[PDB]
Amino acid sequence: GEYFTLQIRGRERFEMFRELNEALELKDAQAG
Amino acid sequence: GEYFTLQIRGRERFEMFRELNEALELKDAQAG
Amino acid sequence: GEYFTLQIRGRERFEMFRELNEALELKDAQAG
Amino acid sequence: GEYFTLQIRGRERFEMFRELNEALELKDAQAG
Repeated sequence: GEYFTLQIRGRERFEMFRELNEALELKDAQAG
Repeated sequence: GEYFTLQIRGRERFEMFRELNEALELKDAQAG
Repeated sequence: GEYFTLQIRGRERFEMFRELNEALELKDAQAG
Repeated sequence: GEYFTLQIRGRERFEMFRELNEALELKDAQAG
């Protein structure tokens, strides 16, 4: 639904969360 | 180090990532 | 590559990690 | 409560999940 932003400290941590978020979005995309 | 922002879709997902991020920050805080 | 097991406490936390792991695996599956 | 195990593929992914799980457990430990 709505969008939220999360501030993250550190490039490695950011990359980790970005990867996780993209994977969840790819998974969601499979049903619509 | 530097801060990054990540846009997340959905309140439940946002809450999940927020929880994870806070936990990592609490863990980091234990050595400084 | 190799497989590792992680013991998790709590059904809700387990479900969260399972979801994340499945999403990453779905993402990986897209290139092979 | 109860414990569950999750099979994970890849050492780097395993380490990432282990880190996340330990952080959540550290966070929980702060209220009991």
